[PDB]
Amino acid sequence: IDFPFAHEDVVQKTVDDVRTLSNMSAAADQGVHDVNHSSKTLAERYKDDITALAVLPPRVDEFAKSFNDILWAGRTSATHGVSRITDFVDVTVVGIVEDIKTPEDRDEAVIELNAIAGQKSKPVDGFPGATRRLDGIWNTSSTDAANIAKVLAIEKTVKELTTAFSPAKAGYKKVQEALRAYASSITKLAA
Amino acid sequence: IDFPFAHEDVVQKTVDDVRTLSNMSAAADQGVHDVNHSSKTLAERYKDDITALAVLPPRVDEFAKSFNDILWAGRTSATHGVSRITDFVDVTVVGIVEDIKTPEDRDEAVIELNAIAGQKSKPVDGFPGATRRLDGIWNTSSTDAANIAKVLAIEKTVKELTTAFSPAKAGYKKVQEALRAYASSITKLAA
Ligand code: NA
Ligand code: NA
Repeated sequence: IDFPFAHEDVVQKTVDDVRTLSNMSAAADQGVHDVNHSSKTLAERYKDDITALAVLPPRVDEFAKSFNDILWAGRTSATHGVSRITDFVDVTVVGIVEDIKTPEDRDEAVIELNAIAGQKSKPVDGFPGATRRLDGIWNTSSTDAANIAKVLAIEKTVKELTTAFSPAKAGYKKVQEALRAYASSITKLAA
Repeated sequence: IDFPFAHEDVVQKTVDDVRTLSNMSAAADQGVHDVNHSSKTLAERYKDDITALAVLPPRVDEFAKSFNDILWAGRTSATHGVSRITDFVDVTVVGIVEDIKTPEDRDEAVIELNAIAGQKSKPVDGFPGATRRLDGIWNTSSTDAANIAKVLAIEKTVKELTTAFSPAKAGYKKVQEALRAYASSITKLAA
């Protein structure tokens, strides 16, 4: 029963991944706006004499807005990533799997981990960088849920489960905060 | 009988006009290519991760090529401007009006000045800066031709004409060389 985020080396690699995804989005968005700004200033610089230069900024602006939508599609996937980790770690694992009592309780536990492992993610169209690193994190949860759920079918196994998953929690919260900061940053980009 | 290019102040204002037209074309073309270059490098910088960024350079490139055509339409008008001055000053004035002999000769002179005054210019679509400064020079010839042609209908008037137009010749050649250099520069821009 390995938990990829129970190891500090994996957690850092994953936090970097998200940082890299956040920073890239910032850099690229600026790059697009600098191009867009530069385009506008140029047409303004020769607006009296060169009338055709006005045709360009609108073309660069229509793209800039398409680009912003993709960046916000990325944000949306990141927030669902934050939600997902809360539902796995806090609602399911700590809420149910650590507080297991009755058949009717674990009836929730093993199912609720199954519903989690069965969930998939909308990819970010035109942003395969975001799709790849986000799916990688989404799927760590799916795999950890599955593993945990297979290791039922009691009270002995649960104390081992709790103890074994414990090192993963700080890992998960580390990754959740990275995603949460990436999602926050996107909202602030247009400023 | 004033000749606008017989005065050193007007000739300079006109040479500047053309210089301003040459330099602007250079500056703006570079401005468009810098934007275009910057657009391409940006998509290259994030080609693995951000697939949608590739949509932009093609849009900026289609414009860049439209822009080059306008700059070359400007060149074409400038070269016709050079040709025009040669036909007025060197072929007509010095070729015919200074060498006037017979009725059949001046039959050419007054007509040939009339055909000149009757010629008009194709404007440079999307480049009203170029249209304005080029038409201004085109029309100085048209007006000077007309004036000269009205001041027939002999051998007395011709020596006054010759002498009076003389200060204009250096003016014209000054303007022709400016236009000739502007036309030359355009051919070299894409490099
Ligand atoms: Na894990
Ligand atoms: Na003149």
